[PDB]
Amino acid sequence: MVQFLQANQESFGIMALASAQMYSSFEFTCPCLPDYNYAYGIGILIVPPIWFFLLGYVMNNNISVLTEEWKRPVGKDPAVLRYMFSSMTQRALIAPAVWIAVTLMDGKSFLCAFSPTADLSEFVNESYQSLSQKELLKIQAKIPCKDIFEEHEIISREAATRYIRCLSQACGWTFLMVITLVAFLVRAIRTQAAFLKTKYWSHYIDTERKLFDETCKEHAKSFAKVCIQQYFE
Amino acid sequence: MVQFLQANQESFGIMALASAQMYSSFEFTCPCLPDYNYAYGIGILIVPPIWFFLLGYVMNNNISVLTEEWKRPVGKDPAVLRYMFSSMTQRALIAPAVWIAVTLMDGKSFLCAFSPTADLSEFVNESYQSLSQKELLKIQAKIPCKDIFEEHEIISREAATRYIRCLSQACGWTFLMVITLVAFLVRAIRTQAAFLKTKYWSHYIDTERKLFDETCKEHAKSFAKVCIQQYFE
Amino acid sequence: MVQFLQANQESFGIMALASAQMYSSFEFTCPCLPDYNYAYGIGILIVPPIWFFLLGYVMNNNISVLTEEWKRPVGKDPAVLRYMFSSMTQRALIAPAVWIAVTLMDGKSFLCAFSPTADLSEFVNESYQSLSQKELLKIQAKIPCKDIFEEHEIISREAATRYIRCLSQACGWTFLMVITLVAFLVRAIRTQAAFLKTKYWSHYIDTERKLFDETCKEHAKSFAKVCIQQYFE
Amino acid sequence: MVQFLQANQESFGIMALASAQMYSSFEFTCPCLPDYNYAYGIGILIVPPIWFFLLGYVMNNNISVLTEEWKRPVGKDPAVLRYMFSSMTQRALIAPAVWIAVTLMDGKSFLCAFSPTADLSEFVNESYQSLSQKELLKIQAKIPCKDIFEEHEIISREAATRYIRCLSQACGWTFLMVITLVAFLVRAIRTQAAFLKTKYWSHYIDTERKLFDETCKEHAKSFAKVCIQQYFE
Amino acid sequence: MVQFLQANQESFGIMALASAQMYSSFEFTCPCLPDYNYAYGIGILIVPPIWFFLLGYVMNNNISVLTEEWKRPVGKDPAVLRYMFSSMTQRALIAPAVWIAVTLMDGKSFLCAFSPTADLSEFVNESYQSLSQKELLKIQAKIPCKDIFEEHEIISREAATRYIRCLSQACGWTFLMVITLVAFLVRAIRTQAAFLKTKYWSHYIDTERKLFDETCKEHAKSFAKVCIQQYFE
Amino acid sequence: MVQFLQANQESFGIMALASAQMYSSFEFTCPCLPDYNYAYGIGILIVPPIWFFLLGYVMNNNISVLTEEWKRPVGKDPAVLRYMFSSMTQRALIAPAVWIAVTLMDGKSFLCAFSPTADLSEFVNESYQSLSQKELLKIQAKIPCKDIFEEHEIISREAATRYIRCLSQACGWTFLMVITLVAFLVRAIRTQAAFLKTKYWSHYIDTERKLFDETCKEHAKSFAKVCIQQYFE
Amino acid sequence: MVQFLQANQESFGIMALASAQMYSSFEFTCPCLPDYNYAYGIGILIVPPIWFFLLGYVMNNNISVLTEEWKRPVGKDPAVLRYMFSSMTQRALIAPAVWIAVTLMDGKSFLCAFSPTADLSEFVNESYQSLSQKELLKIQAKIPCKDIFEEHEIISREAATRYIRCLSQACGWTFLMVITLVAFLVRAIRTQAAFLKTKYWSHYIDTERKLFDETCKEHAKSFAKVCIQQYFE
Ligand SMILES: *[C@@H]1O[C@H](CO)[C@@H](O)[C@H](O)[C@H]1NC(C)=O
Ligand SMILES: *[C@@H]1O[C@H](CO)[C@@H](O)[C@H](O)[C@H]1NC(C)=O
Ligand SMILES: *[C@@H]1O[C@H](CO)[C@@H](O)[C@H](O)[C@H]1NC(C)=O
Ligand SMILES: *[C@@H]1O[C@H](CO)[C@@H](O)[C@H](O)[C@H]1NC(C)=O
Ligand SMILES: *[C@@H]1O[C@H](CO)[C@@H](O)[C@H](O)[C@H]1NC(C)=O
Ligand SMILES: *[C@@H]1O[C@H](CO)[C@@H](O)[C@H](O)[C@H]1NC(C)=O
Ligand SMILES: *[C@@H]1O[C@H](CO)[C@@H](O)[C@H](O)[C@H]1NC(C)=O
Repeated sequence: MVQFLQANQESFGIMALASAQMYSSFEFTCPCLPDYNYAYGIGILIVPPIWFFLLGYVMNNNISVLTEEWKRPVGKDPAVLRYMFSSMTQRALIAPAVWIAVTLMDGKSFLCAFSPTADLSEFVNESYQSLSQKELLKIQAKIPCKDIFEEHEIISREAATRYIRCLSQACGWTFLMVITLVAFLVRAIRTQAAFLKTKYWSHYIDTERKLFDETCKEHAKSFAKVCIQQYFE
Repeated sequence: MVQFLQANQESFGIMALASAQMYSSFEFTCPCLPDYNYAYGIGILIVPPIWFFLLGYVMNNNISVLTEEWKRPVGKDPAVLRYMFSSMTQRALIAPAVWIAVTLMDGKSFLCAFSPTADLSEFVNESYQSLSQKELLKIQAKIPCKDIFEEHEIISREAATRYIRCLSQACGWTFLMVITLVAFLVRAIRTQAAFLKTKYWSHYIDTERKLFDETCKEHAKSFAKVCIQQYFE
Repeated sequence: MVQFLQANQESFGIMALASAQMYSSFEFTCPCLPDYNYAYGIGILIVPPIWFFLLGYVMNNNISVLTEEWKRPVGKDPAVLRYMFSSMTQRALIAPAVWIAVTLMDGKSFLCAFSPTADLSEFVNESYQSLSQKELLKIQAKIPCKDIFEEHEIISREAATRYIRCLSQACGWTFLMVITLVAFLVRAIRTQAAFLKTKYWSHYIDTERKLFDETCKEHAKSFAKVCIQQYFE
Repeated sequence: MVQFLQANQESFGIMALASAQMYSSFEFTCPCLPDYNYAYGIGILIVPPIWFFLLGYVMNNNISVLTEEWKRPVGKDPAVLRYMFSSMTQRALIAPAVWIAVTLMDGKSFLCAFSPTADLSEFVNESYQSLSQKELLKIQAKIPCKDIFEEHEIISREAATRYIRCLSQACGWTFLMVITLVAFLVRAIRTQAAFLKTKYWSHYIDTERKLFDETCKEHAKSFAKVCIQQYFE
Repeated sequence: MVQFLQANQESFGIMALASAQMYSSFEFTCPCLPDYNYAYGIGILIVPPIWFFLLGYVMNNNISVLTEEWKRPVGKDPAVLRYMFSSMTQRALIAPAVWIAVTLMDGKSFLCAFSPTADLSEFVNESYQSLSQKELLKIQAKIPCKDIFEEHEIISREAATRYIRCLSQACGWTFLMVITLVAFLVRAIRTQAAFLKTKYWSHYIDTERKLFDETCKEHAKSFAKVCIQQYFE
Repeated sequence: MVQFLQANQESFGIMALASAQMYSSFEFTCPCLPDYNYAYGIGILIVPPIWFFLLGYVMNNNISVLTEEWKRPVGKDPAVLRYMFSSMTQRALIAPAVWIAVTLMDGKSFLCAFSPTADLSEFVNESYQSLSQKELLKIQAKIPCKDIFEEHEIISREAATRYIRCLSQACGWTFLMVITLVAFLVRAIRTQAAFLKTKYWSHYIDTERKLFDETCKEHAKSFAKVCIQQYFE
Repeated sequence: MVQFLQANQESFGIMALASAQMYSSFEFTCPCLPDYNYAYGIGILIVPPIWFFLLGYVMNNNISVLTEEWKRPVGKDPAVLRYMFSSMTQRALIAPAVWIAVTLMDGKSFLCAFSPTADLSEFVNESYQSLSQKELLKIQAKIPCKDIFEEHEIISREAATRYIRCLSQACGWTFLMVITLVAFLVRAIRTQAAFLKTKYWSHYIDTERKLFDETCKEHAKSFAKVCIQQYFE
């Protein structure tokens, strides 16, 4: 909370804090069922970033012109469309990456998902060191559920929890490193004139809108003054 | 809380935070009665978005002109009325969608509603695996009520709670995805001149109001100066 | 708390947050007596909105002119008085409505009031299913008092509490819907020239006050400069 | 706390929040002694508003001129003194009223004061329904002291607490209503030229101070420039 | 905390909130020893206000000129020195008064100090109603120490605590009233020309500093422009 | 939290608060396994600063020109590249240093890492003063895990925790001192003309961008005005 | 926390709040070992102020010129170097003093340090009034460690804690008084022309930097306009 606010202050690239806060304000609840744990985990991992990607796409006020150009046979930039589309895509990819990083550093989804299948043989008590893995499926399935796990005589819930959480944090750090390296290479490589042409078209849109609102003002002023004569009368 | 404030800061499309905060500051209380659970759940789900829709309609300062035009036989735009009405409607639909999304991601209403009817056969203890569903109605009815559920010997309250809550979260995510796709398609499709005409009428209203207040100022200045002569005397 | 602050930020129609915060910062205490519960409940429900109505009336800086006009036989607007008075009244009605809505959504007053009389026959234990209603008066009277209700062997306090609270929330939602519909109809119906005339009189008041303060400034400047001569001496 | 800050934001008539916050940040401690309870209660009720009244008097920057005029036999306004003095008094009365309202709505002082004398015959256990009122004095005296009241076998502390607190809240609401009605009548009745004369004298003071500081500036500039010649040397 | 921030907002006379916050953020620890309780109490009461007085003296940026004038045999105001010195002193006295008021309203220091000596004969159990006062010294000495007082069989710690705390609050209120009355009389009595002369000297200092910085600017501009010629080269 | 916000306010050199807050908002979880404790500790110590270094590199908007110059055989500054590259590097080194300092002052990583190997012979109970170090490996491995350490009969967890934490704090203070001394020497030694040349190139970039956007504006204005003629038609 | 923020608001001399907040956000951990307690205490007392002193030295943007002048045989002020160096030193001394004051008023370091050596003969139980001081070393060593001190049958931890904490607070108050007196004397004594000369050199630096950036702007504008011709082409 305090951190997201601080990030916002620094900013004062905004959907990042939106995703972070939405994750922190989300009631994560592992169903703790052997048939659905994997589904729920991978779902929390995969669906929200997809939705964030779409949301980033729609909130961009120039998708309309992209569709317009992709529609015509030959429209009134042979390639700036590529450039502006790729810039929009790059802008959009921030929130899903942030969501994945956050949900991995906090090993909740990983714990929910890989709890039933993973091998925890050093954690299972030595007494029940020999029993059908189908029962261990049901048992380990309840591991991320504090109020439900009632087999302290068999498995230490806390040890396994810390184990899988460390695994998740390691994966999250590797993911962050890979993303940072890719971003570094991209900025170190990248296409010049298209940027100037899009700057031109942007300034064109701005001056068109401002001229239009000004001429609307001045042309409505005449009508206003004509009709306000009776208003005094 | 911290999240809503952050969203407001980002904004600095406002009723969204209003709806979110109103939900968070709402004492949700499932009656935990077999005759009314469904009613209360679906009510909390359906009524508040309807009220929010109406509220969005009334708070818009141009509904009056819409009624005026819909009233006359032929008024002084043959179709911009369609356009401005649809834009108002689109502006209004935000808050109900936000309310539904929030109340689904937090599986409270879903839990209250579908608790008595849904089949929880893996959760009911094996001892009472055979008993009239009418008794299970009363029993499962109390599931969302922590302080009231006194049948731990029959059903695990926590397991069923997590189950139905995961179901609710899944439904909420699907709803969010569908809404986002629909919004994407709408922005990718959509009617051009009507926008310019409404821009014209807006500028007309603005210049009319400003000219009126200025002429009121200048015409009252004469009276003020005439009457202030005795004020010095 | 966080919500009221957010509402204030959105605003930046102010007494609404005042009423909400005053309710949240109010020590509601049901006397839990069969003779006074009804009185206290309906009082908390009815008196504060009346006081808020009066407060809204007095804080409006143009009530004086309303009294002045209502006093004279024929004063220097034959009907704008109706208009400005009704606008003041409409401005004033916000806070009482907000108070009623808030105190109904939180079923405290309803619980305190209708606890002794209402019939709770499914909640009373089956053992004491037959006993004089006068004793049940005293017993149910203590229901909203956690620290005082000492008859768990007779009535479940929590079940009845949730029941009556759901009733209160339903009533509050119906009230909100009715108020919203009425507001929608009012804005959809409503008297034109009176608005312009009141705008004129307002601008007149403004220019009169500004001209008066300016002439006071300039006429006191002479005296100031005359007397400051000795100040240097 | 959150409420006082919100009130301050609305304001952005300031001593009101000062009094409210000072009450909230005050360690109220009922001595729980039959000889002093009444004294302490009425003291907390009466002394702080008197001090607030005095504080409002002194903080007003024009009390000096009031004393100056009340001192002379005939000073250089035959009656604006009445007007400005009454306006200062009205400004001052806010904080004491706020303090009384707050301390009554929270029935602490009332409870401390009227605990030993008031008749609580329905609350005293039936076993000790007959015993000298002098002992009940000592006993009921300890009622507002949670950690000290050790006679649960005789009197329910919570029931009596709620009772007297409801009484206090009722008295506070009546007080608020009376004050609001009086304010409404005052604004509906009230003396015109004195206001303009005080506006004149205020503008006179302002222009005198500004002319004085400006002439000080310009007359010191000469000296500054004369002495800065050696400063370069 | 919330109150100090509100006071700061109102202000936006600053050391007052500094003293208040420093008191609230101070680990008050009564040594609970018969030989040192009095010392510690009176010390916390007396030393911090003295230090605050000194701090107010030093932070004032015109003490230097006061020393300069008090040093010379006859300096370049025969009495404004009295005036500015007294105004500085008055400005300085705020923080010590605030500290004393705060530390008295919260009867901690009073409790620590007057615990061993004061007579608590109604609080001491009747069994030990006769024992050497030297033992009662040690016992009552531990009264302000919750974790240390182990004589519940002899003295009620809470009753005596409330007693002495009420005494402290009474003393604090009397102190506040006396200070307010003195301030009222001072403002109602008070020396005119000295104020204008100090206003003159202040404006002189301001214009001297501004002229000096401006002439430094302009005279360094020449050097800057002369040396920047090679900078381009 | 409160501290990071205060630092941000002081700033209003920003990644420092980012790193601090990210550490505070990080679920540190020592796997408490003899095979992985060292790995996890040193990883939390080493990886995040590396990632922060990379992040500082990429976020700098002039890495592109550095790559461009390092790419060409001879580009259009023979050495300012060294200067700007070193300044970027210096700017980048802040966040890793801050992270290391923070994670050392809070002896979590140190405790997790050096728990299994370090010799705690004064802390191990005297009964088990003679047992294979391989068992002590497993035992001491669980020391940073409160919920897991179940050998209070062998080792005091708290004593060893405080011991290793003091060691970590000492190391952190030495690190801070060394870094501060190095920074002092660097600022006391350091290359002059390169700074002016980079200032020149920066101003060049600024004026180029501003001239380009202005000429885009003016050249699009013609098109806008040409096409807005039909817009009125 | 709230206090530091308030201080920052008052300020809006900044490292003071930095030091205060850093102390409050520091995990103080007394090793509770007879061999190291003294070391840790005096270290926390002495090292951080030294580091703060160095930090204040380096953060000052004019240390470079001080080194430059101290380096040359005879540089281009025969004594303003003394003046600016002393002013920098005075600016730097704030944070260490603040740190010492804070860490003394909260008697943590004092308690950790002087616990093993100090004589607590009135606190040690009378049974063990005769035993080798070497054992009391180990015992009293654990006094500042709540979770570790297991000799309630020998020494009251709380009494000794309060004792040593009062000692620390007394020392802190004396330190504050001495520092305030020294500051008062310094301001009352203090070297005039050097201040004006440093003001001159500061204004010189400012105008040089501004002239340089302006000439860079204007000289790069020509190149920008020359190269933007092809940009339109
Ligand atoms: C293993 O199980 C036995 C009994 O089955 C129990 O006594 C023992 O404490 C268990 N050990 C662990 C580590 O769970
Ligand atoms: C099922 O019921 C039996 C007795 O009816 C009880 O002993 C057992 O613990 C119950 N099991 C569960 C899972 O509720
Ligand atoms: C009803 O009362 C009987 C005894 O009077 C008690 O044993 C039983 O638990 C009670 N049931 C409820 C639901 O209160
Ligand atoms: C009244 O006193 C009797 C014994 O004196 C006790 O058993 C009973 O519970 C008391 N009742 C109340 C309501 O205090
Ligand atoms: C007084 O002391 C006796 C025994 O010495 C004890 O039983 C009694 O409760 C005490 N009373 C009080 C009020 O402390
Ligand atoms: C050491 O172990 C013995 C038994 O093995 C136990 O009684 C004693 O309390 C232990 N001492 C410590 C300091 O752990
Ligand atoms: C002193 O020690 C004895 C036994 O050694 C114990 O009974 C007594 O309570 C102790 N007193 C204190 C004040 O620790």
